[PDB]
Amino acid sequence: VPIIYCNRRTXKCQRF
Repeated sequence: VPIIYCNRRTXKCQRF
């Protein structure tokens, strides 16, 4: 159930 994701290395907090 993918909702949102905010990786530190990717620095992307938008979608899963």
